[PDB]
Amino acid sequence: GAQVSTQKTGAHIIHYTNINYYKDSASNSLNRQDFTQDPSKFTEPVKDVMIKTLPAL
Amino acid sequence: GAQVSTQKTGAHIIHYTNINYYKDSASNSLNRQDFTQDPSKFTEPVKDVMIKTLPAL
Amino acid sequence: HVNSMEAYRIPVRPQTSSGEQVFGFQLQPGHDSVLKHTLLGEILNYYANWSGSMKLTFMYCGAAMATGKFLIAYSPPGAGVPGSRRDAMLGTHVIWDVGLQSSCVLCVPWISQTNYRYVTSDAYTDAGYITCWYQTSIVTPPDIPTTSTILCFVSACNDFSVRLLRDTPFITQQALFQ
Amino acid sequence: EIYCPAPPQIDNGIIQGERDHYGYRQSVTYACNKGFTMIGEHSIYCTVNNDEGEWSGPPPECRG
Amino acid sequence: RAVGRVADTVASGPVNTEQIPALTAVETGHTSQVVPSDTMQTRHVINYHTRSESSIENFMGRAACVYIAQYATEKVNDELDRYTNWEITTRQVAQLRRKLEMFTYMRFDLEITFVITSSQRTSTTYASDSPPLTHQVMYVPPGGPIPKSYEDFAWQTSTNPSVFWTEGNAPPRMSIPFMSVGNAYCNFYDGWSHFSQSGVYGYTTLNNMGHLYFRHVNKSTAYPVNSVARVYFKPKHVKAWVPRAPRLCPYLKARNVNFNVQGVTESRNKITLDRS
Amino acid sequence: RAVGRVADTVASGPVNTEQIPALTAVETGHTSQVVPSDTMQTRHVINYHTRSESSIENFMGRAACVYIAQYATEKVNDELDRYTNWEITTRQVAQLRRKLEMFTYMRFDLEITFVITSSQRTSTTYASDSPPLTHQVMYVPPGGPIPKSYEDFAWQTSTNPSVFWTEGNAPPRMSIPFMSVGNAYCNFYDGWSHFSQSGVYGYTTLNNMGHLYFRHVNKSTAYPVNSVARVYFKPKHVKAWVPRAPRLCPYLKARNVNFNVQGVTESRNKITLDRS
Amino acid sequence: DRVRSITLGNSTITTQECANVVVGYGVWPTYLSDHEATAVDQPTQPDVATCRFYTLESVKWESSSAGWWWKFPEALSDMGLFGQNMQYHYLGRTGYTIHVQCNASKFHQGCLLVVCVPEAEMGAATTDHAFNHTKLSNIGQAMEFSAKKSTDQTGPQTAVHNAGMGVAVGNLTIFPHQWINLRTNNSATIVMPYINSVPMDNMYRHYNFTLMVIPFAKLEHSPQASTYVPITVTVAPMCAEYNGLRLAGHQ
Amino acid sequence: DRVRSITLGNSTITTQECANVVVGYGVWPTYLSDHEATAVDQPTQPDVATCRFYTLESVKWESSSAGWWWKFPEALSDMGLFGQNMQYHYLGRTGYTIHVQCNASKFHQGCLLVVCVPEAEMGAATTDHAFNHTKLSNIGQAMEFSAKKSTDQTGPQTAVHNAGMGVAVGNLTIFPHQWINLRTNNSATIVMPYINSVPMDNMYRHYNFTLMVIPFAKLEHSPQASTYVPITVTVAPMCAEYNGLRLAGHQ
Ligand SMILES: CCCCCCCCCCCCC/C=C/[C@H](O)[C@H](N)CO
Ligand SMILES: CCCCCCCCCCCCC/C=C/[C@H](O)[C@H](N)CO
Repeated sequence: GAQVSTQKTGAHIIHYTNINYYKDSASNSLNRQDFTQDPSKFTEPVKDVMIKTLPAL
Repeated sequence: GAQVSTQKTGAHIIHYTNINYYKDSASNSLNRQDFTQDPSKFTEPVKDVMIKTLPAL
Repeated sequence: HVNSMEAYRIPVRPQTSSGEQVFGFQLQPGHDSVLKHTLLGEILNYYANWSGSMKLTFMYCGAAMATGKFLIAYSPPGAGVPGSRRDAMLGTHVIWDVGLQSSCVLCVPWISQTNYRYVTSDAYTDAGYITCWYQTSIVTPPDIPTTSTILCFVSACNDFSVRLLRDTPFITQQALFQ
Repeated sequence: EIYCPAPPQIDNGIIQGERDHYGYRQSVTYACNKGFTMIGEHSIYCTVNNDEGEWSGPPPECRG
Repeated sequence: RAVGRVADTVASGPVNTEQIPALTAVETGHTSQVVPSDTMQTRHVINYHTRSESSIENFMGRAACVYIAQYATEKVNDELDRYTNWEITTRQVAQLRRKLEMFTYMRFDLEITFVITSSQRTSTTYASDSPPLTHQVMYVPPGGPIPKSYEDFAWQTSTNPSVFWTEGNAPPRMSIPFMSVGNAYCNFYDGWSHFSQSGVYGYTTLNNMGHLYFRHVNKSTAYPVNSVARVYFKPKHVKAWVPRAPRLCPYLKARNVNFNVQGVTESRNKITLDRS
Repeated sequence: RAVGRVADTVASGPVNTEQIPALTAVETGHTSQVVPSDTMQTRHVINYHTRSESSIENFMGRAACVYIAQYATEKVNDELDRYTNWEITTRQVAQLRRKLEMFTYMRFDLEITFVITSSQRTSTTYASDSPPLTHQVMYVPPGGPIPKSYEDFAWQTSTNPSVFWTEGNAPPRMSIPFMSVGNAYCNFYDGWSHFSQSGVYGYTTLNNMGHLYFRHVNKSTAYPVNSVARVYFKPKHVKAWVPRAPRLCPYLKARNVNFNVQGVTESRNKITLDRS
Repeated sequence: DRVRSITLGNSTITTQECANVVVGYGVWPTYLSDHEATAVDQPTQPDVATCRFYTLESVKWESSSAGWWWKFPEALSDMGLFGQNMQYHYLGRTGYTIHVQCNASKFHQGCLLVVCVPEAEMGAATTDHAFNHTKLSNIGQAMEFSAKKSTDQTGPQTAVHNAGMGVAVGNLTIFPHQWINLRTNNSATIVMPYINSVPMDNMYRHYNFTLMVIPFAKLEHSPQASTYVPITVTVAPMCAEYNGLRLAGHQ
Repeated sequence: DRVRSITLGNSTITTQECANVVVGYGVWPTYLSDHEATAVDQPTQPDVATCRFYTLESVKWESSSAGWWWKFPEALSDMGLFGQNMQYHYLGRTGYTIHVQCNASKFHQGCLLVVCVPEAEMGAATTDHAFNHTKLSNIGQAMEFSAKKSTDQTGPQTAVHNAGMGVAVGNLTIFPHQWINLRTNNSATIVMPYINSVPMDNMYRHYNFTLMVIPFAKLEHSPQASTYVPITVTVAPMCAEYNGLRLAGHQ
C-alpha cells in the first residue's frame, strides 16, 4: 500500500513515495506538510464581532 | 504478494507494509496485533449459569 | 502474622459500642503491602500504569446462627483518612447484611483526574483509602465462640487496563543459577 | 455545664481511661482484675433527670 | 467496538428493587461480574482504553538474557577454557524464568541474539596489533558429538547449524521453531523420570534441547583476551495454557523448584488506620 | 490559493469616506486587522510566500541535545562510576527548554538518538590493543528496579527496553509514543504536590518519566577510558496548546522556574533621533 | 423474595430479611411542579451530592428500654451537603427514605414499632413553662422516652405509653410504619414523601415529621447471649431542592 | 451599543461604558461530554446555587501602585456554596466570568491591563528556598506585586516588570485580556473557559489560572480631585460540576 504525495517545490518528478514499515504510528516520519492555521482565536477573541471599518465604540 | 494492514494509532498514512522474505513461518515477525480475549473460563467456570442480579443461592 | 495463615483472617467479634473500625488500608494495588503481593499485585507490578475500577468481594466465615452488618467505604484522597463512621458514611459506601447470601461486593469505582494512575505510587496520582466499620454489631446465640473471620478478595472489573511494561521488583538475583 | 461525680469506685476491678470530669453521655468502663469473673455488664454512663447529676445504674461486682 | 477495547459504563439511576447485584456467593467459586453502575450512580463515559500491552505476544515478546558464557584464548582452567558450552535451559536467570512459570504449558517460536564482547586480559604489557576476532557458535542437538577440545574436527559443522561473527558488526540473529516432541513446552512436570517412581524429580527430565558450543575461530593472540557471550532469547507466536500463581519466594537451583519459606507479604504495625 | 500561503494586497484608490479602518480600540482586547491597502494606496502584488517553516512540526522537529552522560571503565568516584543514570527531564539544557516553554500543553511523539564518544583517559602510557567497546542503554520505567552496581542482574533487560551499540556504526535511534497519563505534557503546573498545599511546588511533581541507565558491556580495559553519552530528543506529530510569553531571564534550576530579575530590553541613550 | 437493594447517590444498602417497603401514604417523592409552586426564583437541585444514605449514630437496645425519637430534617443537620444547603437557603422541600436496621440472632426476642409521625407536636413536662429547643431535638443524638412520667422543668413529656403527643401509643399505626420483629424481620424501611401544607418551608424552625421507634415487646435473651444489640438508622433524602439563596444562617 | 448586562444565578451586573467581552480563546464554557470524561461516578451539577457573581474585596489604586494578582479557584474558596462544594469533592471543573470594574472621572487618567494567565507558575524571591503557600495566594485578599525586586526569604518574585513568571510583562497580551482605560473604558470582562490538560482535577493543590491586573499608565489626577479610586473584582463561575463526594477536606 504505497502513498504518493506532492514534494515541496518553489512557485513561479514532483512526487515522492512513502511506505510505512513499522506496525505502530509513533514510528512514522515527521508530518512536515500540514500548513493549516486559524489565528482568529488570538486576534479576534471577542463575543460581539467588530467590523474593521465600523467604529469599535 | 504484499500485505497492507492497520497501524497502531490513538483514538480521539495509517497503514504499513509487510513482505515475508524467508520460506518458513518461524522466520516471521511478531504477531503484535491479536487482542482477542475470553475470560469466562476463569471468571465463570460453573456448570449452572448464575445471573448477576438473581441470588446465587 | 505473615508467617502463618493468620494473614488472611480479618477478625470480627461482638462489640460494646457501634461504629468501630474493622480494617483499613490505602488503595494502592501495586505498592501497598496488603495488595501488592496478591494475584492483582504480581501482575500489576509488571507494569507502570493502570486504569479502571476494581472489586472487593467479602465472605463471612462465621457461624450460621451469627448475625452482623458492616459498612465498607472507599474515600477519594482529598480530605485524608476518615476518622469515624460518621466521616466515612459521606463517601462511597455499601451496607453489607449477613444472611443466607454470605458475600458482598464493594465495587470501588474509578474517580481520577488522570486517565491512568501509577503502580509505584506518586503523590500526583494517589487513589484513596478503603475502610470498613461496624454498622450495628455481631449478635450471636449462646454456645458459639466469639472470634470470627472475614475473607476479603480483590479483583478487577471489565474496564481494567494496564500499560508501560517493566520488570518486577520482587524476584532479584546476584549470580547465575547452576 | 453540669459535671458527674468521680465516682468512688470500685471493688475487685480497675479503671480504664480516667478523665477527672465526666459530662453528658460519657461512660466509665471498669474491667475486673485477673482472677475474677463477671456479674453483668461493664460500662455505665451519666444521665440527666434534674439540673444536678446523675449516674445511670448500679456498679458491677465480680466473684472469682 | 474494536477488539481489545475495554467496556464503558452505562448510565444508572436510583434503584429500589428486589435485584441484588452486590450479594453473591464465593462458595460457588465464581468471581462476581459487578459493573460499577450496579452499586452506585454512574454517568455514561466512553472508554477508549485498549488492552494491547497485556497480550502474550506483547508481554513475552521482549528479549531477555539467559546466559553469560565466558571463554578465552589461552586456557587457564576448565571454567575459562579455549571453548565453552551451555546446556540449553531458560531457568538460569531470574527475570525470564518468572515470566515463563506464570503459565504451565507454552508453545512459542524463538529468536536468539548473541552480544559477544571481548575484553583484554590483564598482563604486564598490552601493546599489540590484533586482527578482529571471529566467533563460532555451534548448536549440538541432543545426542550429537560434542567437541572434546579446541582444534578438534567436531567443529566442522557438517550438519549442525553454526553462526560466524567478525567483531564490530551487528549481533547475530537466527529464529527457532517449536522444538519440542510433545505438543507444548511443559514448564512444570510434576513427576519422576523412571517408571518405578525414582530418578530425578521435576522438569529436568523434560528439558532435552541440546547444547550450545562457543569458541574463537582465530587461533592465537599475542596477549590473551577473555570474551563474554550473552544469549538473548525472545519468544514469538506464543500460546499459553493453564496459568499458574506467580512465584513468591526467590529461586535457589536451576533445575529444582527448591525454595526457602517466607511470609506472604510485608508486615505493617496495625490493621486499622487513624487520622481525622 | 494553496494552504499556508500568505494573502496578497488588493488594489486601492484615494478614498474620502466615513469608513475608518485605522481608528479602533485596544480596550476591547482586539488586535487590528488593518491591511496595508486600508491606510494608503497599494498596487496588486501576488504573494507566493509560504508559511512552511513556522508550523509546530517544522519548528520543533529538529533534534536538540538534552544531557551529557559521563561514565568510565574504572570507578574513581560516584560522578564517574562504572555506570551512570539520568532522571528523564528536558529542562537541563537551555535551548530546547525555551522552545517547550513557549506553549503550556504539548502532546508530541519522540525519537531519541545517542551520540556516544569514548576518549582515552590520561595515564603514564597508552599503548594497548582494545576491542571495540559496547554500550547498553536501559530505560527503567517509573517504579522499576534500578541497578545498584555494575555486574548486577538488574541489567538483564528482562522486560525493559534496551539498546546495544558497537562503536563505529551509525548512532542508535528509537521512537517513543505519547507517554503521559493525562492528555497533554504539562510544561507548567501551577500548584503543589500534596493536598494540604505543601510538598514541592511546580512541574517537578508531574515529571514522572523514569530513568535511563548507561553502562559499558565490555568488562575490562587495560588502560581506562571515559565515555560521554549525549542524548538527542526530537519531537514529532506535535500538538501545542495555550501559548505562553517567551521567557526573558535565563534559567537557574532544572526543576524550579527560579530566576533573577532584569530589565525588559536593552537601553539606549535618548528616546528620539537626530539627523537631517 | 425477602431481599431488596436500595441505591441512592453513591451509596447502596442491601438487606436479606426485609419485609416490604411502605411508600408513605402511597406517594413516591417527586419534584415541585409548575402549578403547585409559589417562589418565583430558580431552585437549586443537587442530585447526587445530597440524595444519599447518611447514617446516624447507633443507639443501644437495653432490656429496660423505652423508645427513641428523631426529628427530621433537624436530625440531618450536620451530615454532608444537606447541612450546608440547609444553611445557605431559606426554603427547602424533600422526601426521605428511612432505613432502621437491627439484627440480633435467632435466640433473641423483641419487637419494635418503627413509625414516621408528621408534625408530632410534643407537650411540656412541666406546664406553663416553654421548653428548650435542644430537649426536643439535638443535632445528631436521637432523644429518649422515659419509662414513667417526666418531672422535668424545661423538657417534653417523655412517658412512652402516651407517645409524647398525648395520644395512645398503640394508635400510631395510621402514620406510615413497619415493625422490626426479631423472630422474622430484620430491617424496616419507609419511603416518606414531602408532607406539608405549603410547597416549600424553612428547614430550621419547622420539623416536618418525627421518626419514633418504640420497643413493644422488650428485648429478652439468655444471660449467656450477646448482651449488646444496636439499632442504627440510615436515612436518605430524595428529590431535594432549595430556594432563595442568601448568606449562611441560621440566626 | 456600549451597554451590556450579564445575569448569572440570582444576581446581575450592568455596565454603561463597556468595551466588549473577551470569551477566552474563542470558547464558551460548557459541561464535560460523555467522550472526554474519565471519572465513572455521577457528577453533581448545581446550576443556580453556585454559578453567580461573587464579589471580592475592593483594592485601592494608589498613585505609586504596582499591580495585584488573584489565583483562582483558591481566591474563591470562602464564597458561598463554591467553597463548600470545593471541600466535599475530590474533583472539579468549571469556567469563569471575571468582571474587573473601576470608575474614577473624566478628570483622572490611567490605564490597567487586565489579564487571565493560565498556570502562572511563579519564581522564588530567594532561590533554593521553597516559598509559602499563603505568600502566593491568600483566601480572599489579592496579593501585591512590588515596585522593585523582592528580597523575601519565603515569598515569590514580585517585581512587576517581570510579571512574576519571569517573562516580559508587555508580552502578556496573548492570554485573554482587556484594558481599563479611564479615558474611555470603565470595566473589563473576560469569559474564561476551563483550561487544563485533564478533564477534572483537584481544586486545592492546583490553581488553574491567575488573574493579574497591572497599571501600565499610572493614576494621576489633580490634588483637589478624589484621592481614592477603588478596584473591585466580581468573578462568577460558569458550568460548574464536581465529582467524587467524600468527607470535608482539605488536608
Ligand atoms: C546457531 C545456534 C542456534 C541455537 C539453537 C537453539 C534452539 C533451542 C532452544 C530451545 C527453545 C526452548 C527453550 C526451553 C524452554 C522450556 O520449555 C522451559 N523453559 C522449561 O524449562
Ligand atoms: C531504549 C531507551 C528508550 C528511552 C525511552 C525514554 C522515553 C521517555 C521520554 C519522555 C518524553 C517526554 C519528556 C518530558 C517532557 C515534559 O512533558 C516537559 N519537558 C516538562 O518538563
